[PDB]
Amino acid sequence: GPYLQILEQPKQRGFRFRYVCEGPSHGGLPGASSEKNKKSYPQVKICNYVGPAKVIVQLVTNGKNIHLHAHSLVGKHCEDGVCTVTAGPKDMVVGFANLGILHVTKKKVFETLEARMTEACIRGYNPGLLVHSDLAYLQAEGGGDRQLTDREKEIIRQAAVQQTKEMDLSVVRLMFTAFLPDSTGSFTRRLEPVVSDAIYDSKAPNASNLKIVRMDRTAGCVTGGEEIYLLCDKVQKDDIQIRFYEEEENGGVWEGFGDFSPTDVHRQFAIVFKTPKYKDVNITKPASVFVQLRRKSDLETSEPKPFLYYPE
Amino acid sequence: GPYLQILEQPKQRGFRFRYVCEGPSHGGLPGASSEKNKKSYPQVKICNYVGPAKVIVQLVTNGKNIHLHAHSLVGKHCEDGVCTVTAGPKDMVVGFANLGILHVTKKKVFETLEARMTEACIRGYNPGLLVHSDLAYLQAEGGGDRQLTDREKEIIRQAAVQQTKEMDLSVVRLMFTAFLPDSTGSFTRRLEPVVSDAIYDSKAPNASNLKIVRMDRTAGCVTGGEEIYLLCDKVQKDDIQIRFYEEEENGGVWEGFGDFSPTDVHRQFAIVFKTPKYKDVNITKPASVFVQLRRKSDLETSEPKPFLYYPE
DNA sequence: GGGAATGTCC
DNA sequence: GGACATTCCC
DNA sequence: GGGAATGTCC
DNA sequence: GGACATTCCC
Repeated sequence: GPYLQILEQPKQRGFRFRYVCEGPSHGGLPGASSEKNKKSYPQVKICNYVGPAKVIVQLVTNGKNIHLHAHSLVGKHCEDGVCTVTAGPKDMVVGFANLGILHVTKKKVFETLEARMTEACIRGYNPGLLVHSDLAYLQAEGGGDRQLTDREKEIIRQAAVQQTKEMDLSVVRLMFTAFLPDSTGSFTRRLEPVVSDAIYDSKAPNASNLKIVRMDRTAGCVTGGEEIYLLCDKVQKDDIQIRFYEEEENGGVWEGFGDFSPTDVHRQFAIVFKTPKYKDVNITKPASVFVQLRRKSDLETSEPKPFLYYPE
Repeated sequence: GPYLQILEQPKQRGFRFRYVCEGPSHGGLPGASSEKNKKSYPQVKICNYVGPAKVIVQLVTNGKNIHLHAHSLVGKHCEDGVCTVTAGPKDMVVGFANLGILHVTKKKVFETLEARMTEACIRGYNPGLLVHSDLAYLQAEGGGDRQLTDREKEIIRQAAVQQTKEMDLSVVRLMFTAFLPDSTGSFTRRLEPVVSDAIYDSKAPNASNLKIVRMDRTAGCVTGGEEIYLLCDKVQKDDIQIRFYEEEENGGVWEGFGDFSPTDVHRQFAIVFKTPKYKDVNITKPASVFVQLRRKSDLETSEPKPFLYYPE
């Protein structure tokens, strides 16, 4: 039958979440294949159906139990953290440019989360699959402002207080639910939602852009063991490592690692390390390698900086 | 006439203000003579009176006025940010062990300040000195029964807005107010309040003690102009200099300055600078000097480090 | 984006 | 007490 | 918020 | 030695 697919995933990394105090106008969420010269944005497509329809986007959590997220989508076609776009009559590909992710503060998570649940229990933005599987009246179609019961209050409150402690504010996922026209019911044919790849906040320490601001020494002996002070952007003492490497024309690249313990990482912004030994202790002319920061957890690197090895 | 006297003042520096999240048991405010083994506490005494008396302690601002402070007092006999002790009926000296200072969130200064300034006008806590000079309705002592008008509550609001904007969350002062029994039996006779010395939050960036953690080069030539990388603790870029001092004959401390712009302060934790030229460039023996961090604002220093000036 | 003040956690 | 994550500000 | 380190009673 | 404050110090 008819279904909804993700044509272009959102870019997992390199985008920064913004707080309410940071305002908007900090750029739109880019697509997985976006570039500076040719910009690209997340895109879905309605399959096995043509004609008018609507697609709603909303942030969900990242764990196994897909739950609502306290952050919000902001920008064009965005209200109350939910982005709604009408799918064209001819073109079924729905793009989402100028999208923004509003980073809600830790304090405001619970009240924001409990609000989203009470909104989805009335609007019908997938009530059971997100709030809790205990709410019975997953029936939606609208029903107007609907109604509230003093049992649903307890259910919503407990779901919110539970999902608050289970929520990571550094990673969100887009969820696209498509709605097709009904028997003059405007739009209420709920297609199964499609969760996108996890989006990681650029401001998070384990996802920020690695960079080597400067280095104490740019040349050292092949025997290694040379103490160097490296000034860098924010790193995590237990997660960072310093890699020298050279790309051999043979095919296999050589890599060594500067030696340091988490104690040598000074206040997340500098590293004192001893250099490794070059693979050729008995070299004739100086060899030219590069050095870079690398995160153990996800192997992200930094712009390499040159380095020279000398004979004895 | 009976008065109140501060026997031992609170130690002005070294004590760190704590937030609610940091919990209790992070130490009480030590007296000025307390030490690592002999631990004293802030203590006062009601002179020219003997009998049951009630002493209260509040936090007040350090500015050109004595306004109520948004921070709170916590610990034994502390409730609602106010400390209350009962001295007597024979001993009129009373100390305050386990008396910590709770740092209020910036986002809760106004509502806290306004709530306390309104309580000061209802019972006449010198509202012309603690709240606003316009509210000079000193209904002190036997007050407690006054409903504020719609104009006085607006003076309280504007004072709360203004004092919030000018409140220094890094310095507080203890105010001790003594109460003696009246003709009935309960404590009503309010003696002169006494303001203590100013307590300075050690955690403030404008008062955190400087420290040189590491240096890449422990020596340098006398000609100066050598690039040295220095790892330090949290310092402010526009308010830091590196001083090489030599204590020679009859004092005469030779001072050289490390050359660096504020942009060379790497993220408040590192300085890349150039050594100055030594006093006598023509020496022939390594001349031991010391190097330290100096805060151009108040000229406080760190623990110095040795640094040898070798000739050529 | 880059940087720091502010609040949190150990 | 030391170190860091979080939030704010430019 | 962990470790250590006392000082209780048991 | 165990439980249980109580404190001190990162």
